[PDB]
Amino acid sequence: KNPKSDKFKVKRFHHIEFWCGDATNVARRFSWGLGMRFSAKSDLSTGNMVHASYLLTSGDLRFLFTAPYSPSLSAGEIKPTTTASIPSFDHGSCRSFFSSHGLGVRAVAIEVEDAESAFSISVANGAIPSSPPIVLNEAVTIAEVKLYGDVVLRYVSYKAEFLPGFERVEDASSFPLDYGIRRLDHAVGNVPELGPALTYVAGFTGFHQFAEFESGLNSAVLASNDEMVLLPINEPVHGTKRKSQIQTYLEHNEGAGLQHLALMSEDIFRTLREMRKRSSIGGFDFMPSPPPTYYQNLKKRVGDVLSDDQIKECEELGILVDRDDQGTLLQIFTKPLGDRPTIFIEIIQRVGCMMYQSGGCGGFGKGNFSELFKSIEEYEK
Amino acid sequence: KNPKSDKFKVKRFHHIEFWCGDATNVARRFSWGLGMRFSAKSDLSTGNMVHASYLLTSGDLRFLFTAPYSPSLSAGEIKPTTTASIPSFDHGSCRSFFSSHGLGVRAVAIEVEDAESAFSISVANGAIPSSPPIVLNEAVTIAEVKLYGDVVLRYVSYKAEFLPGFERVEDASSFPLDYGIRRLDHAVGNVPELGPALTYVAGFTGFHQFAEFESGLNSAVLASNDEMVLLPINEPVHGTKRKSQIQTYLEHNEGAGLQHLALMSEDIFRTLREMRKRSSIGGFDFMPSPPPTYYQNLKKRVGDVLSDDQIKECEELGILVDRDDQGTLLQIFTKPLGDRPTIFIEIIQRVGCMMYQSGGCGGFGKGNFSELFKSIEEYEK
Ligand SMILES: O=C1CCCC(O)=C1C(=O)c1ccc2c(c1)N(Cc1ccc(C(F)(F)F)cc1)C(=O)CS2
Ligand SMILES: O=C1CCCC(O)=C1C(=O)c1ccc2c(c1)N(Cc1ccc(C(F)(F)F)cc1)C(=O)CS2
Ligand SMILES: [Co+2]
Ligand SMILES: [Co+2]
Repeated sequence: KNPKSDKFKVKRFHHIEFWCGDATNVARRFSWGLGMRFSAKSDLSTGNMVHASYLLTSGDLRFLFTAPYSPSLSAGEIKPTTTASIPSFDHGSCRSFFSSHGLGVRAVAIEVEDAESAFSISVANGAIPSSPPIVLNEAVTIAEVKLYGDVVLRYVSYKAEFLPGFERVEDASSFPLDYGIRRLDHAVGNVPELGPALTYVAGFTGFHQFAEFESGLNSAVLASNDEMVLLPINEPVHGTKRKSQIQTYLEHNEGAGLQHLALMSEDIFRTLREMRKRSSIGGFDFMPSPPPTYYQNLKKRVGDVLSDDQIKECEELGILVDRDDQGTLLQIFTKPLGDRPTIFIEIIQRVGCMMYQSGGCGGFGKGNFSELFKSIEEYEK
Repeated sequence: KNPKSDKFKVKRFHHIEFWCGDATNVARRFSWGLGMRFSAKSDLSTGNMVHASYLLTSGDLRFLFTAPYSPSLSAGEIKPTTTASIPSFDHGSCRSFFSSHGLGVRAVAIEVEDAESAFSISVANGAIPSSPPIVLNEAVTIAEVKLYGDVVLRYVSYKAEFLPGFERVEDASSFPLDYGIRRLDHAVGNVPELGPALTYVAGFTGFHQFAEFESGLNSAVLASNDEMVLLPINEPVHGTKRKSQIQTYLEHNEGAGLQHLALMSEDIFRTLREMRKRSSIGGFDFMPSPPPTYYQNLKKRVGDVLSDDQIKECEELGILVDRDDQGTLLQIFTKPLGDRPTIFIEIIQRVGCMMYQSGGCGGFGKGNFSELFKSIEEYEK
């Protein structure tokens, strides 16, 4: 059931912004590890005396990396005279965020029809304001409300190239890397209490709960009208045999925040081949692969969707598979992206639900909790 | 002239430590960009609840990258019960350093015969103490005095594997990258006033001034007894036509600090081939190359040291060449390593002064100031 209750018109995920101590090194690491090209910049070379911001793209996926300069460079500015290209940026907020949480997502940005309206309607319906609507070069409007922890939900709307004040990156510095990643599928938050977090976010967005089908979590998913914006939220379950890794997240992150970004690939086999080639030469590492019993058990579960060779290809790459009532999911998870056991990345490709593919086809992999345990005990043998 | 006036026995450069906001991403970027292997770690997985520290090595060159965890992880510890492997580390100092300066060098570490003696003699001769001598596992002693700005000169001495509490990195995570870099040749600081900085450092070390042979700087070089530890220092020259980039450094860095690290290569052609292949895929960028007139003029200057093809190879890679009375220098410079126009890297190889090669053979390239200007005006033509 989908009541289509959005309180304002939402389009798609637009970008994800990381707050960094040094944007250059994080962006260069992520570019090589994920196959994303350098697409836009706003920094000293474009007249921005406030923050360094670098944009990576792969298909429609947009990762923004931002770090503050010395405040002394902009000490004479006021907001009316700012050289910052992102008017919501604040040196103190950024330093406090990074000192508190380490490297992580500050903003989950969605494109909307009218960011000013989205902001006003959100706040009228309980959203905590974070940055008011600001019109950039009479062309783009940006606004921000609190999502959870120190993560903001950012609204961007365009009258008609990322943001005014950003410059497209010279061809020489823009190597055309591409490992097949094409868009953000979903963005997941960890909170201490799922109930109040859901009530808050669904309260100000009108997002509805997305249909689903001992491991230390309870989760639910909020979705926009066409279910293309997907915001799962997890809470820890206490007193379990193994300590909840949602709780470990909350401790190491100093509270609620973004747990993982799931990136859709148009060819998850190619994406994982390319990412795994680079794991130990600057890229990303992956979680340990499931035992062979897991891939033996895939025959019974998805033998009508994947051939033997395609299943063997999943085994070679450590890819997980899940299925719900409408579709099939291929997924795999990275180790944490930085020093802390907090944020990680999921790579996903979905099979089925063709009408374009409908959002969330195959679910989010909750069936793999039981299938992994069963596989581990069976391989124990 | 070399008076050999060291006040304590100094051996070689031992390591350089960067203070980071996220050590993982900087280390992975540097590893790929410079061809350095992951060699040791001290972090949550080794029982360190205080800081994440990752060691990269190439030959004898050792780069350490360190970032603080949440203080809450170690809030019950005191110094007698610390789980930090580097006892001089302090969360507040590290966060303050990185917020003030951005990514940069905190420690220039030299191996000495007796770090406790080196510390005591240094302080008795004017050194400002930063961290007292601490004996680690009855095997290594570490001590720190202020060098310039917030950079410390770190003394390490071994009774007899980086530091106790560090673990060697698993083979799978340790890809054997190598682009030919073999050791730290020299480490250069920028200060507002060269005179007082030289008097201070030479005062507490006994290091002597190293023999040399409009551009915005005055510089001098301090050297140990065998001139293998080399510490140049620059000050800005004001009122020049082009603003001194020493002064730009001081402004963007919020004061004095480490300007560049010069890394000796055993094959600078191979090093530059490998680094330039990776510039736009996560590695380091290089300064713009000199005009062809510069390489035409190399015939007269070093035609007795390099063949035509070797000179042409220099031109293909943008390598600079200088010569003093004893030897010849090949050098090239990266663009800044991070967001701020502050720290950069030099790659160097020296030709001559064979007895082993004596330290500083060929100088530091000061002749390239005039040779570059002349080349630029001649190519203007
Ligand atoms: O989990 C949820 C809730 C719903 C919205 C969401 O998108 C997801 C996932 O993406 C997801 C689903 C199933 C699995 C999985 C991730 N993971 C990674 C992993 C390890 C550990 C823990 C934790 F310790 F926190 F419980 C959670 C996740 C696997 O390794 C195979 S099972
Ligand atoms: O400079 C010094 C002093 C002595 C100890 C030292 O090791 C060095 C060098 O390594 C060195 C020497 C000559 C050159 C050079 C670097 N560089 C980079 C560069 C650009 C700009 C400015 C500045 F703007 F600050 F003046 C300084 C340096 C070149 O590009 C070719 S000339
Ligand atoms: Co997921
Ligand atoms: Co130099």
